[PDB]
Amino acid sequence: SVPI
Amino acid sequence: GTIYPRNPAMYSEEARLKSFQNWPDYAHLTPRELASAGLYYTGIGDQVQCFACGGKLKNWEPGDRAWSEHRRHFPNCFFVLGR
Ligand SMILES: [Zn+2]
Repeated sequence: SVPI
Repeated sequence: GTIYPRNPAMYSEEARLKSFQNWPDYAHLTPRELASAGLYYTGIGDQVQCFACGGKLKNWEPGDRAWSEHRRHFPNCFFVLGR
């Protein structure tokens, strides 16, 4: 996943 | 207190679980796993947010686990560090  | 959750209502795991009512069908992680890791659905895409630290995660990939992603990206979260 990636952070916003 | 000396810490404060970004979202007090989502303090409850059951409240977090309910937020996944309209979790999309392509999003492979389960609401169970995500809510247990402190995460609730923001209503946009596959984007979730932590009730504690307020961090947001999206674009989940196969092999991702909720806790390990939460700890990798937000290692100083009190929920991560209280686990
Ligand atoms: Zn967090």
